[PDB]
Amino acid sequence: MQEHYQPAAIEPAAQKKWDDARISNVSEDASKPKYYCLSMFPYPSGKLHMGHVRNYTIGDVLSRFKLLNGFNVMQPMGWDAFGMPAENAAMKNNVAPAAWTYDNIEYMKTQLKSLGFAVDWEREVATCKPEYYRWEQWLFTKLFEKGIVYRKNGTVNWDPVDQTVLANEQVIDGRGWRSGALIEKREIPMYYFKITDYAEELLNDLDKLEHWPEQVKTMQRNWIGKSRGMTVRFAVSDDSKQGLEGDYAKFLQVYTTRPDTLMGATYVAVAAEHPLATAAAADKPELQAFIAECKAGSVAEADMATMEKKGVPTGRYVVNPLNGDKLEVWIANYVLWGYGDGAVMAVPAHDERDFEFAAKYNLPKKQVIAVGDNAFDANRWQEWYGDKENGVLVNSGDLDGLDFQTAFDAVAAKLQSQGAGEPKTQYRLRDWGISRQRYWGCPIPIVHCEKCGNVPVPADQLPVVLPENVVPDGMGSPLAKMPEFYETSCPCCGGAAKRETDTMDTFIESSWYFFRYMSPKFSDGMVSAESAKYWGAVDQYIGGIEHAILHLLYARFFTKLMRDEGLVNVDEPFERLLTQGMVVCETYYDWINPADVELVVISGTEKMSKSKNNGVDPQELINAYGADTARLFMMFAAPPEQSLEWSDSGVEGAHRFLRRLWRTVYEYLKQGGAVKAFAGNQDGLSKELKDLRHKLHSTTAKVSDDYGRRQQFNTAIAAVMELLNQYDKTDTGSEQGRAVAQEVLEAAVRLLWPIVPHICETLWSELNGAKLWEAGWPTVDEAALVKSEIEVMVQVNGKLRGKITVAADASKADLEAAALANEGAVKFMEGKPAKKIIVVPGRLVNIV
Ligand SMILES: Nc1ncnc2c1ncn2[C@@H]1O[C@H](COP(=O)(O)OP(=O)(O)OP(=O)(O)O)[C@@H](O)[C@H]1O
Ligand SMILES: Nc1ncnc2c1ncn2[C@@H]1O[C@H](COP(=O)(O)OP(=O)(O)OP(=O)(O)O)[C@@H](O)[C@H]1O
Ligand SMILES: [Mg+2]
Ligand SMILES: [Zn+2]
Repeated sequence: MQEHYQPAAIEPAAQKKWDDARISNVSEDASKPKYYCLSMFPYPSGKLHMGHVRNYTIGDVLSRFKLLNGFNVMQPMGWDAFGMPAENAAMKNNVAPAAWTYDNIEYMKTQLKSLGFAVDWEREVATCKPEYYRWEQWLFTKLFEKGIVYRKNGTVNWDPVDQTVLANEQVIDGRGWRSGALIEKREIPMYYFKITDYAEELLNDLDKLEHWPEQVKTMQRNWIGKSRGMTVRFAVSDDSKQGLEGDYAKFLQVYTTRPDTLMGATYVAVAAEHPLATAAAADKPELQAFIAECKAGSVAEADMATMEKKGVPTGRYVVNPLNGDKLEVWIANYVLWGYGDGAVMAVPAHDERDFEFAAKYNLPKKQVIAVGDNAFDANRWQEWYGDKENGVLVNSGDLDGLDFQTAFDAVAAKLQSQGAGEPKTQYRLRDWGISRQRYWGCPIPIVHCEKCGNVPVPADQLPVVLPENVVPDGMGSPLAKMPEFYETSCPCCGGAAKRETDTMDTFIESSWYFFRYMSPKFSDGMVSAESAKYWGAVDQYIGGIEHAILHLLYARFFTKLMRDEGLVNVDEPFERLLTQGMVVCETYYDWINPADVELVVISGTEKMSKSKNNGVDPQELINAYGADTARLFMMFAAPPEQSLEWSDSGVEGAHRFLRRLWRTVYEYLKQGGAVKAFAGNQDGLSKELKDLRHKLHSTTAKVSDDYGRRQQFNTAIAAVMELLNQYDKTDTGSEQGRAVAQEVLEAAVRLLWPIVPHICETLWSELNGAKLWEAGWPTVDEAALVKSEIEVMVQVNGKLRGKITVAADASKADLEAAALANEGAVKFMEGKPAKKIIVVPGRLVNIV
């Protein structure tokens, strides 16, 4: 063993040893319990940064822990390769997105290999290969014929100068980002997943996820946005039907989640696109001006809550079906056409939005709910006005005295009897729009034939291959300008036809990649039945909380779709979620990387990302310090969920601890070479050695619980540091001394192998000839945790009457119980009671 830690030498050697042993290349091996640990796969940026290092070290720590415990661990890696960044790089450098992607992939892969992750590279996938995306094309065609995927007109942001559809992210203040021209809203045919059909399942199955963070479930529930409410019809008055056609002539239908307050309705509001708004504005130019100002606004909720709520009265009137009141209709900019009925009732006494609306326009407020003796101020909004759990109805006829749920059900039966309403469930969830007017994505397997309609490509003809010899320009999809791509024959009649030129939402690739990892060379289906049966679901998923919504929702949706097609047999893809805090670092700029700088403006610490260029290249850190220093620093600097600050001092600390670990083992074996680790009965060991073994086996139980239950790796490292501290203060020079030292060192390097496997692998080989992964995770010797018994003097009225042997963990009540039963106290207390029993732990007990 060389004297000095040399990571540049030992880290490649260790990586080659694990590779030749194929410990990370796994099969569906029934002889071993499976563990599937997945980290969210990366987009091929070109270069990884410390955030990716942190995410993937965390996944590798968990994988290696389960490995050492005997599990058949699958930890796969791959590339989320489709999307816009490659298209922007293509426009900049005049290269094909495919070429730019594969070059970024090869570089990032070597970056990952040099960090020493225990990754099954034989299961590697790149989502832009036809071998991958043919299967989401396949599932598209299968769902299309079931109607679960359908084609429908939807609205998009059209830029009339760049001649391209824009996302909302690139429409700033109503104009194009790179053009500034005023955007048109156009309706074009597009494809959708009918995800609303699965809303109840996506909501209820969250209860099955007993090991998910509660907030992630809460975010999923809020996004789906289920509500149980009431459809309520208000009859149109006799005088207010002019211009109304159809059902809109007879009643105004609204949706409310507070039907218990229907007696308190004072006005009603419709969306600017509602038929009643259109009829009233026929001769009112102010209503036309208002309608037009609403239609020229974002229904985006990011602007809806921060929007000033405005309305104008229509002069039209409807009748409340419960109390008979005639209420005026208002047009309001907050009523969204498309959600529910596009019309609402307003109860300003018990809904905050309605309260502010009615205050501005002096519209009436009628109290119908009371919470105790709380006083109702028509001019001041109190938070209990909207209390739904502790309230009771008021001014509501025969509904007086009921609580929310009882009133809800009474209104339900009342309205159904009068035919003016019924219970209804709504969801904020909309269907999932699939179509993108972009080149670098999965082609949509549809053919358009003027005879047969829009026809899916037969499975025998899949994939529809995306041509890779293409350099996008920024002025529209190249696919729609490539007749050699879109000109085809119809698969149903054989006539001349046109391929769909839109591509798929790149969320689709990451919605099932975790199943493809189970059998990524399988060419007869998305995933083989045998491999899906063996691997089941993902045991552990590690990735940022920013994806806790759409990505997770889509992945759970696809899981259920694939289950329904009989491809997998689980309801949920991810059993546990770990979402790691972001790594942050200072900024400089005109955005500059901090590596390029020496101690440009020096702005404020902020998350590492490509947008402000503050991403620190791990390759610089590995060249300077080694992979193990990188991994240790990230695992030690903070709990995984907490944010991590880049610190060169933190790197220096990690490296010097690795030297301390090296120095310890080398010094130990300089002083006499390897011996058999201490094992077995420890009676007869010196107090100092018994205490080091107590520290050792306490450290083992603590590290095991921090890896396996708490997932807090910083404290696990601190515990092993305390073990080494006690080791350093223990004389291990004797023959039993050396045996315990060997046992300590053999445990320490196994305990840290998940964090820093390169140094631990090399150190282990110098301590012990067995294979580290066969010796397995260190076990707890519980005999080593029993401290020694004490002798306690039993006194009666002060005079010593007996002695007792109690444990070193015995409470003051064990001492008191043991003292009263000692045969010396019994025959000197004279059957009298104890007026007081003074207990001094470890010394004596005295009964008074
Ligand atoms: N098209 C619409 N545009 C705007 N508001 C609407 C629309 N349809 C219904 N509403 C109003 O939204 C209210 C609540 O609907 P929503 O789906 O937001 O439930 P919620 O936020 O869970 O309810 P709550 O306010 O009790 O917490 C209904 O009472 C109704 O007054
Ligand atoms: N600064 C950071 N600190 C910690 N983890 C990070 C950081 N930046 C990214 N990650 C994590 O690294 C993983 C890769 O994220 P990234 O945004 O690069 O790609 P992605 O998940 O494929 O999505 P997209 O296609 O939008 O880029 C995620 O789990 C993310 O949470
Ligand atoms: Mg369960
Ligand atoms: Zn045809």
